[PDB]
Amino acid sequence: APADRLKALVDAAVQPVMKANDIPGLAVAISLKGEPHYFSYGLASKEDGRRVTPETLFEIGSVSKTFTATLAGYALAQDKMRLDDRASQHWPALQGSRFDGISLLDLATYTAGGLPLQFPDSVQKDQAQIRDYYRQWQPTYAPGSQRLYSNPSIGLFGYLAARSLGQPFERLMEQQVFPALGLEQTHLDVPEAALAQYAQGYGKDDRPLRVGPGPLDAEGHGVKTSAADLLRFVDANLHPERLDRPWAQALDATHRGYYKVGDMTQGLGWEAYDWPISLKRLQAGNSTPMALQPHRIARLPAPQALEGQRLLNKTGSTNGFGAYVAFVPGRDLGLVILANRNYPNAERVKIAYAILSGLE
Ligand SMILES: *[B]([O])([O])[C]([C]N1[C]=C(C([O])=O)N=N1)[N]C(=O)[C]C1=[C][C]=[C]S1
Repeated sequence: APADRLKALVDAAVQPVMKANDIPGLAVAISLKGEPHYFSYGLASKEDGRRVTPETLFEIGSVSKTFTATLAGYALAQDKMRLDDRASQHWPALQGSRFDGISLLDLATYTAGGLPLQFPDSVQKDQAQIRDYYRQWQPTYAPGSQRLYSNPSIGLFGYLAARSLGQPFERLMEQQVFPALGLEQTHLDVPEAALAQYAQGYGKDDRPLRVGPGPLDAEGHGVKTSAADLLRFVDANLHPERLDRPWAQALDATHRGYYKVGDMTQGLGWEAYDWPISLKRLQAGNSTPMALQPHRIARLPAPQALEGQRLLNKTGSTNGFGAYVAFVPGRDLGLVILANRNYPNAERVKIAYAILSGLE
């Protein structure tokens, strides 16, 4: 039976990796030719024995950047900003700073000139500290030349997209983006009524961890969602034409590549590969050196449509959680893997590759 074959494929991909990485709980959701399939493993909380289900809420860390990119896509569709706008055109506090010379595209795609992975520890979640951090920041190298994966970079992109729409980022996401995408189990700030669904995270020590407040955390890494809601967002990405037209345009804006580093083409949020490609190459594109070191970009002469024979993906983590999303536009195939351990990207990609190769 096809259902027995699917469950055997997903079990064989997931179970050894959960054992090898001591993952307490893991949710898979698959979209295959317009039908969803769910597989749930292990414990949302080791302490209280709550099992993972497709409704369990996980922190998805940097997968949040695809939601940030979608809000920016909506600002672009509404003609409220353009990617070649200078960042200081959207925040007067930045006028006179080096953000006079940095584009929204540079911020979105991590090419502003060396904004670091994280805000420094000296910058708390405080509007004045964030403002002052950007006012004083000076590039290490020319804007537009080198990719250095960065929360302050795409965080400021999201913040400025929200300013272009005249409302706070968190409010726009809750009141406009999540409803437009049909997401009722997706949160920046989990309601008290929903906490029973919120999995516990387990740190590299095996200590308990849900994410603490940080500067521009909503824009960079703040989403909590279920495997079922995150697959609804994958299905929106696979079929933008099913949404009302402004939101279809917003999703299309996240499917445009601006430059290549190795095998990876960088979009807004999404990172793309040719498909098929080897597992080792997909792991290398999602490697620690790709995330932590600067890489010279190969700029495309015009944006490339991220569609057809391609895999679009994003990794995301917090101290206690590890998420991965991948989809293949030309095959109507999508995958979500949510776990309550920050386990290596390479292992997330190994599960995903086994499943996507077996769906074929
Ligand atoms: B994201 O998920 O890419 C982003 C950056 N990041 C850091 C790590 C890591 O150290 O393993 N993984 N991803 N996520 C965040 O900045 C949120 C946090 C990462 C660890 C604690 S908070």
